[PDB]
Amino acid sequence: ANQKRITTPYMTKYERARVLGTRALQIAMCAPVMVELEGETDPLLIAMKELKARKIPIIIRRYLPDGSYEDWGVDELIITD
Amino acid sequence: MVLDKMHARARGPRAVLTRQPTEGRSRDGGLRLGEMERDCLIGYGASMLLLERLMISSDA
Amino acid sequence: MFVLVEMVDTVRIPPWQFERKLNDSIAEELNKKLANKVVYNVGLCICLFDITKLEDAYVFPGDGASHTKVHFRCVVFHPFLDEILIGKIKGCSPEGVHVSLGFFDDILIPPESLQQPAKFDEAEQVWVWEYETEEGAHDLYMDTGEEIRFRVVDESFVDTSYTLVGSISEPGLGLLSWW
Amino acid sequence: MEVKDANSALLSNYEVFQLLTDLKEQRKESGKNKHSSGQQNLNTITYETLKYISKTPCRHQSPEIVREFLTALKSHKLTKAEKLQLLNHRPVTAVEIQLMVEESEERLTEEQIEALLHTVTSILP
Repeated sequence: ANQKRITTPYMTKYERARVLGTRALQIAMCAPVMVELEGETDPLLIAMKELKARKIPIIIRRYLPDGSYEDWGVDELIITD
Repeated sequence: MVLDKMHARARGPRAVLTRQPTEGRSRDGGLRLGEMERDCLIGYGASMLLLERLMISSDA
Repeated sequence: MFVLVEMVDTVRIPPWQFERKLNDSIAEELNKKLANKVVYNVGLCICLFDITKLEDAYVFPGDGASHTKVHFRCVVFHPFLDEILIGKIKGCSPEGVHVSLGFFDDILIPPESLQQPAKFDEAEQVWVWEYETEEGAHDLYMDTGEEIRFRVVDESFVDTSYTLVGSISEPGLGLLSWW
Repeated sequence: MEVKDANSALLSNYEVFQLLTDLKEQRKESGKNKHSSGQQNLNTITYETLKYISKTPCRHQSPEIVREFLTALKSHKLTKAEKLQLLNHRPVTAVEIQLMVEESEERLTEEQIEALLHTVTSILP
């Protein structure tokens, strides 16, 4: 699915914030826990821990109803800045 | 004052008697997202922020 | 020979093992809700042997579980062309006599499907074999557990009662006390 | 809930029997406590199917007898149903196939079925 040419070398802020949300649910059910499992060790701040991810090994796939599946690995592009 | 104006709501389900959520009074104090309020709510610009608002509105 | 069945159902992978081993966990998920009594026709507490493909493994819009579907093969015991087995008499009843083969549990057998003179003696709830051969009234008194080489025709899923009926009275052999 | 194709198998019978034994021995491996409360009845079906299989004379032996019963019948216009029957019983004796069991005599014209009879006597109980 190499229809990935019509995105700026940045994911959008909406997609990035929502993927942070779904990673929140991931690390908030039991554990996909990552590079530091609970090195940041704090009480009930579920969201504010996986915000510090900076690697995010997961894939997200962005579309258009009259278009195909423009896919994107989180790794292969620049971040919120 | 701010003591006659103590108001807060624990939960709101949608009932079966009149099949309503906790609107205004007669169920609790708190909020009432009427016309302009949800008009603002839907006017944000984030996709599943709106999805979350939908999924947590009254009941799903 | 036992029939593999293509199946397509919701798969709810819990987030407990999103990064852990997948394939055997997937098989366990498939066996999770394919139980004996009522899932679909034909399906009862059975499994797979080979993979075909694994399709969209969604999570949710934003919720917890997953949205995986099924492309696999399900090892059902379809009622085949009267495959010859051994049918042990499972029980007794005035309406019919229960049998066991290995596919289902309840196997109804009408009276005349017993030996033609052999009737159900409801005075004792015994399907006594009136084995009327050699001109003799040889009542082969055999209660629940009669040895009969059954081969069955049908399977059922929908009614208020997994009930079968294995057709007996083989013309070529007869002797329903053995066949 | 939903299924698409309800008949997608034509395999080795005794091989399916031993694979059901393997399924039986693999389901019991799930006895760990985490996956204990969820699903257990697969053990029940495996055990009951193995019991009825043990009732059958189809045990003690290999799936090579399946390829025997195929290569000796499909080559003489026998349908899959007749060899299917003969597999599901795994005839104890040879003359079983001829008189104790039926629909297994004329499609070979009672000539090359004798070879399968000798195979049955050699391997089958």
